[PDB]
Amino acid sequence: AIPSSLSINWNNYATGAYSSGNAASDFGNAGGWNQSRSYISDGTLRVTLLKNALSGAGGLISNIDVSDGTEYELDYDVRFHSQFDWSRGGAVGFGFSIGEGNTGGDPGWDGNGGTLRMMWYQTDAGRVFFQPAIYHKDQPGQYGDTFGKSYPSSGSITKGTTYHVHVYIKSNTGSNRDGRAQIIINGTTVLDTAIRWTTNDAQRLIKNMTFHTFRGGSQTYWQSPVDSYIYYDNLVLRKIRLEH
Ligand SMILES: O=C(O)[C@H]1O[C@@H](O[C@H]2[C@H](O)[C@H](O)[C@H](O[C@H]3[C@H](O)[C@H](O)[C@H](O[C@H]4[C@H](O)[C@H](O)[C@H](O)O[C@@H]4C(=O)O)O[C@@H]3C(=O)O)O[C@@H]2C(=O)O)[C@@H](O)[C@@H](O)[C@@H]1O
Ligand SMILES: [Ca+2]
Repeated sequence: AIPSSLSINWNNYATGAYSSGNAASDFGNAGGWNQSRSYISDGTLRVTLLKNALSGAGGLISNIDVSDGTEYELDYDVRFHSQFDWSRGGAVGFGFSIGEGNTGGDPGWDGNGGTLRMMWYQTDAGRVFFQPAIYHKDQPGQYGDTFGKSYPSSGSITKGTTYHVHVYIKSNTGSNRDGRAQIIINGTTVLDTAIRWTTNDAQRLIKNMTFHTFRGGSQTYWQSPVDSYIYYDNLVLRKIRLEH
C-alpha cells in the first residue's frame, strides 16, 4: 500500500518486539526499518537511540512512501523518556519529503527537492528545544534551515512530557514562494512560513513521510553513553490535495 492517509495507535500489540513486517502492515510500507530498535511499550511505539552512535548507525531512519500530493498534514504524540539524556540533540518525529527529498548535508539549492522535519537541540548554556530542520531551494546552509525558530521560544522542553505535533506542508509552483511549511506543538505555532520547496515542477510533489529518530549532528559530542528511548503514539496522516 502506498497510502494517502493513515491512523496508527499501536493499541493492538502486546508489549514487546515490533518488526519491520509490523511496520509495513501499519504504515502500508516503511523502508529502511531497523527492528532491533523498535518496540511496543504499553500501546506506544518506542524507538531506541543506541549509545556511542549517531544517525542511522544508532537510530531509526524510515521513509514511508505516500500517494503523491501537493498538500499534506500529519499529527502525532512524542514523549522523551523521563530520564532521557538530551545531549546535543538530534532528529525526532514524522515529517515530509518533496521531490528528491534532500536531507543530510545535501541542500536543495538545485530546486529539485526538500524535506520538512523536526529536531531537538541543546545550546551551550543548556536550553533544550524543538526546532525546524527544513531543506528547501533557499536554505542558507548545507544542512537544514531552522528559520531561527524554537519551541518553546523561551525556556526548555521537558523529559517525560507528551508533545502533540501537527505538521502541514504545501507544494509551491514554479519559482514562486507559494508553498507552505507549518509546525504546531501543543497548539503553539512554531513555524508557519511561505516557502519555495522547489523550482523544477517535475519534483514539486510531496512523495513520502519521514520517520527519522537519531542523535546528531556528526560530531562525537552529540552522542550519549546510554541507550535512550523516545515514545511515539497516535500517528494520523491525511492527504489534503493534489493540484497538478
Ligand atoms: O551545534 C553544533 O554543535 C554543530 O552543528 C553542526 O551542524 C549539524 C546540524 O546542526 C544538524 O544537526 C545536522 O544533522 C545532520 C547530520 O549531521 C547527518 O547528516 C544526519 O544524517 C542522516 C540523514 O538525515 C539522512 O536522512 C540519512 O538517511 O542518514 C544520514 C547519515 O547517516 O548521516 O542528518 C542531519 C540532517 O539531515 O541535517 O548535522 C550538522 C553537522 O555538522 O553534522 C555545525 O553547524 C557545527 O558547526 C556546530 O558546531
Ligand atoms: Ca497507543
